[PDB]
Amino acid sequence: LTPTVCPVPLAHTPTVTKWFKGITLHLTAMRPTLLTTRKLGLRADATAEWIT
Amino acid sequence: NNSGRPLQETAPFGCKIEVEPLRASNCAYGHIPISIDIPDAAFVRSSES
Amino acid sequence: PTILEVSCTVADCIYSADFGGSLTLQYKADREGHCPVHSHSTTAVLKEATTHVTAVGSITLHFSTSSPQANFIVSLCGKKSTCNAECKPPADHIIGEP
Repeated sequence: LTPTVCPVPLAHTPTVTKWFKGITLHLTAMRPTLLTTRKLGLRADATAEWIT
Repeated sequence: NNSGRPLQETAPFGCKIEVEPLRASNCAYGHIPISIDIPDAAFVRSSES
Repeated sequence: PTILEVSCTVADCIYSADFGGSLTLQYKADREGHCPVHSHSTTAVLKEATTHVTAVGSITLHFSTSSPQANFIVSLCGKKSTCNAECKPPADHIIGEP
């Protein structure tokens, strides 16, 4: 077993609408794609979800 | 014989009547509330003007 | 190069993270050189660090604030000057800059 580079696909880049203290992500996917966020404050409150 | 006058000399607000799509083009009523998205390339910063 | 007859004034102010405000400024120095420009508040950071003075010239500056109004003093080359303002809320309420 040995290390080797390999290609992985880039997803479709999102579309953001900007409401007051808030983001909406108009996403798309055909296959399960991980999304993950976190704050930059003391409370990191991370999120993970495999949207389809 | 008793048809009366057409719409081209009775229509209010100065409308000219085109017949082939049956339009009432080029007349004036109300206000048109629009909004223009100015591109960010026609803006020089205030240190240069 | 010492300094005389300074009077700052504002033209427009937003309060944001980008440099929104822009103030003009008059100065009557006796000689020419490089004099430091600074605001002595803690809510107005000033972009231009230095400038080049002349006899009867004028300087346009840039700053950024978070206070809903600006009452702070700027400083050219040693002596202070005061000028009031009135800052407005911005429209783009998500931006990519801290």
